[PDB]
Amino acid sequence: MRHYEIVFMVHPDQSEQVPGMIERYTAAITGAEGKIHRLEDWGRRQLAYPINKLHKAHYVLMNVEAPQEVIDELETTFRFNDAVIRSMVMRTKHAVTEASPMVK
Amino acid sequence: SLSTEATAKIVSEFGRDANDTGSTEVQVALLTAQINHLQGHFAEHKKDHHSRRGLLRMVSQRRKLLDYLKRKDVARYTQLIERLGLRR
Amino acid sequence: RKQVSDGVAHIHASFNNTIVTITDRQGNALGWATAGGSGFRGSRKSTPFAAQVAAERCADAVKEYGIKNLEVMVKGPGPGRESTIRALNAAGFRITNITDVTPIPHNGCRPPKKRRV
Amino acid sequence: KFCRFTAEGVQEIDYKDIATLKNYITESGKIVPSRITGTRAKYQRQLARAIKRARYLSLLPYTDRHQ
Amino acid sequence: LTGRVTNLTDYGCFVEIEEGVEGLVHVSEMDWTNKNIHPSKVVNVGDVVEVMVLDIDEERRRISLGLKQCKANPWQQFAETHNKGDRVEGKIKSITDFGIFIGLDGGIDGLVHLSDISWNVAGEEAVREYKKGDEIAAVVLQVDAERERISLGVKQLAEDPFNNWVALNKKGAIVTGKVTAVDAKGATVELADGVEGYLRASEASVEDATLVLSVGDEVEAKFTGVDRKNRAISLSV
Amino acid sequence: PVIKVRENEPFDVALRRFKRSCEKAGVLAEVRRREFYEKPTTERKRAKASAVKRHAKKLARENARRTRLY
RNA sequence: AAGGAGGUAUUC
RNA sequence: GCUUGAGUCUCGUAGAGGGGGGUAGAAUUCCAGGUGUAGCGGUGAAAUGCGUAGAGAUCUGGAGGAAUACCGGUGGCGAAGGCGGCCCCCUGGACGAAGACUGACGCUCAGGUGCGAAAGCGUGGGGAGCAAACAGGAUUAGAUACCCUGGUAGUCCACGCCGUAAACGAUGUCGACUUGGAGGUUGUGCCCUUGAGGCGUGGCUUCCGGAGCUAACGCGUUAAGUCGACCGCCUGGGGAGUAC
Ligand SMILES: [Mg+2]
Ligand SMILES: [Mg+2]
Ligand SMILES: [Mg+2]
Ligand SMILES: [Mg+2]
Ligand SMILES: [Mg+2]
Ligand SMILES: [Mg+2]
Ligand SMILES: [Mg+2]
Ligand SMILES: [Mg+2]
Ligand SMILES: [Mg+2]
Ligand SMILES: [Mg+2]
Ligand SMILES: [Mg+2]
Ligand SMILES: [Mg+2]
Ligand SMILES: [Mg+2]
Ligand SMILES: [Mg+2]
Ligand SMILES: [Mg+2]
Ligand SMILES: [Mg+2]
Repeated sequence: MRHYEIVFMVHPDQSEQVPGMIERYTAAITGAEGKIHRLEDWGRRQLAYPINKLHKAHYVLMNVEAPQEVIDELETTFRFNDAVIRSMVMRTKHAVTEASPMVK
Repeated sequence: SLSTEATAKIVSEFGRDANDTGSTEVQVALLTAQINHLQGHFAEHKKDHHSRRGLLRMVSQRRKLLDYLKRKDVARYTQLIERLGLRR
Repeated sequence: RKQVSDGVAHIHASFNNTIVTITDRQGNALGWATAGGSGFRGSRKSTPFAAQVAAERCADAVKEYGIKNLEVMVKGPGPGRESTIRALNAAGFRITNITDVTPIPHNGCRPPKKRRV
Repeated sequence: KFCRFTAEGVQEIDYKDIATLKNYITESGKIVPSRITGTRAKYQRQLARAIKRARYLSLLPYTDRHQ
Repeated sequence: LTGRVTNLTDYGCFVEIEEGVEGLVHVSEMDWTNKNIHPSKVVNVGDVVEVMVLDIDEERRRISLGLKQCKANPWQQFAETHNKGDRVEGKIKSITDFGIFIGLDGGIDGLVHLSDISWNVAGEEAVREYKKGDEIAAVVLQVDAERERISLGVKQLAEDPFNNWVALNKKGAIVTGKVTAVDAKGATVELADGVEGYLRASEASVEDATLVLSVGDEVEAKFTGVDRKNRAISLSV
Repeated sequence: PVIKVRENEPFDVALRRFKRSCEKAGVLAEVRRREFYEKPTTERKRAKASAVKRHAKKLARENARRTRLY
C-alpha cells in the first residue's frame, strides 16, 4: 500500500473540531483496512504570510498507509470542507514513526 | 510497469521452474502482458508520444523473439501463440 | 489639518521621474510632489537633485499636519532614489524604517521588446 | 565549504525542520546558492524542494513583504 | 482609561496605561461582533486607545482590559430582537463535515447540525445542495449567549409526510403498499412518499419471505407500530 | 530589505546599512534585467559565453602561477 | 562610476 | 552444442522524460470604492497620448489571463524537436551491485511508418501582457525604417492540417583497439569514519593535451587516430533547389 504524509491546516475558529476531524479521518482510513503510523497535532501556529486574511492556523500532521482510493476520497473532503484552509498530501517511499521537529 | 508480483506469476506459468526467467516463452509472455496493460493507458492519453515510443520497442521486440522461436522450435511457437492469444 | 506625527513617505523612483507621496499609516495621502512639477524638464527631470527638490516641496506642503516621525518606502530603480531619503531626513523628520518595496514578478508577464537604437 | 548534510549523512532534508532551513534562506527569503553555502548538489536539490514545500504550507515566507 | 499599545499579540493586545503598567486586551475583548479580526488590523503598536479596566490581577501584575464595553454586544441585541423560535435568514459562510456555520446580522455565527436538513437524504446530496455563500432561512432553535453559539434549524420549515402519515393512519389501520425491497429478515414496503413500512418475514406469510414477496408486489399489511428512531413502520398481515 | 533604525546610530549609518542590504538582495540588477524581453536563445547564449570566458580566465591564471614571466 | 585587497573563496 | 554479443528476472538510485488533474505566491491589466491634487507618460530633445467628468501616486476589495523570481549549475533528463513553481494519478527510458536464466535470439536499413521548434491554415473557445499589419508623433535631403504613443491577427486552450529551421557538434548508426591530466554529475566496494579522510571500481559529461591524423585551422579514448559492417550523399560558380 502506498504511504502518504498528510498535512492540513484547519481554520483557527474550529480548533475545537480538530479532535473530531482527526477521529473521523482516522476511521475513514482504518475502515479501508489502511494503517496510521503517525499522528501529530502541532496546534495553533503563526503563519508566515496571511492565508485568506488569516494568521494563526491550526496544524495537523498525519502519516498514513492506505490505498489510493480512500486517499482520493479524503482529498475531495478537504476541498469541500471550508474549515481547512490548505492541505497537502505527499507520497513517501517508506513509513515514518518518529517525532517531527515541530513536536521536539 | 509490470508489478513484482505479476512478473513472478507469469514466470511460473511459462517456465520450467521458478528461476527460468529468461526463456523465450517467459519473455514473450511478459512483453504481451505489459503491452495489453498499456492499451488502457493510451485510450485516455493519445498525446503521450514519449511513452508510446517505449511501447513500440516492446511490440517490436516481441516480434523478434517470436521469429526466433518459430525458427528454432515451431511446436513451442504454435503452442505459445495459441496460449497467449496472438496472431503470428 | 489634523495632527498625526507618524506617517509613511512613499518614494516612486522611476527612470524618468521621481514622485514623492506622504501618507498616514492607513494609506490616505496627505500631499505629493514630483520632480517634473518642481521646475525640471527632460534631461534635468531625471536627476538626483530634482528628486531632492521634490522631497523639499512635499515636506513643505505637508507640515500643516505636524508629522514628526517618518517611514520611508523606496520603489523603483530611479535616478535619485536616495536624495529623497536624505532630503526627508534634513527637512526635520525622524526616519524610523527604510524598506525597499520594488515589485519583482516571480516570472510573470512578458516585458516589452528591446530597443534597437 | 563543508556541506553540512553530507557530514551527518542525512537521507532527506525533511521540509518540516524549519530551524535548519532558516540557515539556507536569506533575509529577503530567497534561497542561498550552493556556491555560497558549500552544500553538495544532490542535497541542494532536496533543500530547494523542501523550502518550496515549506513556503506552500506557510512555514516559511516567499518574500519579506507579504504584509 | 487611555493607554498606548506597547505590544500586539494574536491572543491579546498590550496597552500601557501607566508608566510600568501594561494591561492585556484580549482579542476576545477587542470586538463583540467579529471574534475573528486579528489585532494587527484594528490597532497598531504605539496607538493611543481608550480602554476600560475590567479586572486587575495584583498578584500576577496583569490587568484585563475591555475595549468590549465601548462597543455593543450583538448577542444582547439579538436576544432583545429575536425570541426563541424566530426565523432568521443568513448566508452560509462555510460548510463543514459536521454542520453549517451561518452568519446572522450582528456578526454572529449560527451552527446548524446536519441532522436537521432532511429526514431521508443520506450524506451525499445534502452537501451538493448548498454552496458556500448561499442564503438559507432557519429558525433559531436555541441561543447560548454564555457559549456564544446559536443553534439554527431547518426541520421546522418542512412538514414531514411521515408525521402526517402516522397521524392519518392510527395504530391498527390496514395499509396497502408496494414492496421496494425484499430481505431474508423482512420486506421493505413503501406506503407513501418518504414513508416506508417494514413487514417482517415472520409476519409476511416459511423461512424466507422471498418465496412469498417479490420486489414490486403490493402487500396489504396492518400498521402495528412506528419506530420514530429509524422511521420504521412495523407491519403485520 | 527592511531596515530598522537603531538608537544612537547616525543617519549616515542607517543609509549605509540600507544600501548594503539592497545590494545583497540584488534588486536593481533584477529590475534592469526585466526592463526588456530577452529571447531564450539570447539568454542561453549569453550565459554560455560568460562560462567560457570565466573558465578561460581560470586556466590562464593557473598558467601564470607557473610560467616564468620574470 | 573611480581606487585598494583577497581569492576563484571561502573553513574562519 | 557453447557463453563472451544481445536479451530476461531479483534490489536500489538519480532525473525540467511524457500525458491528465489540482493548487500557490509574486507581478502586470481592468473594475469598485477611500485619501488627495495638477500633473503624468515618453525621449538624445520633443510631440502624439492620458488627466480637473479628478489622472498619475497611495490604500482596500474584486475579476481575469499568462508565466513560474531565488534554487540554477559548459548541472540533469530525452532519439531528435525539446523539457523549469508545488502536489497527486497514469506512464517511458537509463544506470549500479550480486546472483540466476535464455543460448547468437545480433548490427545496419532502400521503400514504408511515426515523431518533429517557430511561423502559418481550419473549426470552436479565450484574451492579462506582448505585438506583424495598421493609425498617429517625431528624426531625416527623403524614412513606406530604426525611436515614441496606441494597436488587430497571433501568442494561450481543444481538435485536425502543415512538415520546414544555422532542425548545428555544420561531425550517420553499430563494434573493437591506442599514452596522460584537471574537473562536474550519478552509483557502488574497501580501509582507522579517527572529523566532511584514504584507496578502488561502473555510467554520463566539460576543458587541456601526446602519438597519430589534417590543406590548414584543429581533432585527439565522447577522435577528425587504427580498423571492420551497413546506409545516405558529392562531382566548377551562376542559372537553380528554379522550370516541367
Ligand atoms: Mg519492459
Ligand atoms: Mg519603452
Ligand atoms: Mg506596446
Ligand atoms: Mg543525456
Ligand atoms: Mg526512408
Ligand atoms: Mg504555433
Ligand atoms: Mg488559429
Ligand atoms: Mg478563433
Ligand atoms: Mg511599437
Ligand atoms: Mg533541410
Ligand atoms: Mg536546435
Ligand atoms: Mg550549433
Ligand atoms: Mg545539415
Ligand atoms: Mg583538445
Ligand atoms: Mg520547389
Ligand atoms: Mg526554401
